[PDB]
Amino acid sequence: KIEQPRWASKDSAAGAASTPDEKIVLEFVDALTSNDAAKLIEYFAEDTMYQNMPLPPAYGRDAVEQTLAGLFTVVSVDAVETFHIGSSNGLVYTERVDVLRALPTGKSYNFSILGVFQLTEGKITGWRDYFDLREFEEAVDLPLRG
Ligand code: NA
Repeated sequence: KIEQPRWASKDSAAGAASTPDEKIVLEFVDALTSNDAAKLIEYFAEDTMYQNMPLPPAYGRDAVEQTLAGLFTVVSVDAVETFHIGSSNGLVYTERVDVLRALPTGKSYNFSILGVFQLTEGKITGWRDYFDLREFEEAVDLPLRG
């Protein structure tokens, strides 16, 4: 169970989302715990992009779907706590924690993430997450390509 950090602001809290794009993005990252690439790909536009910085990016719906599906066969996303959400110039930001459990070891990892999203007509045109990948290699049972 994760605690509220000292620097958490109430003015930008998750429960205070107040634009459509923010409400879509908060819904999306909460759906992460479904662990289901079929459900999740429906949120994306055909011309789109997804990257865990600075690993090789995925461009286009097929590549995004394939990479999501590959993640969910080696790792479970158990929790996603969003501390901040906000938006500006057509972009949306989430300051959050994701909890990943390695399916072959059962070990659990807390990742502190700051993510940026771009939407066109309610659909995801880009999604980049920033975090420390030091434990990411051990946590995902897949060769890092970068
Ligand atoms: Na707000």
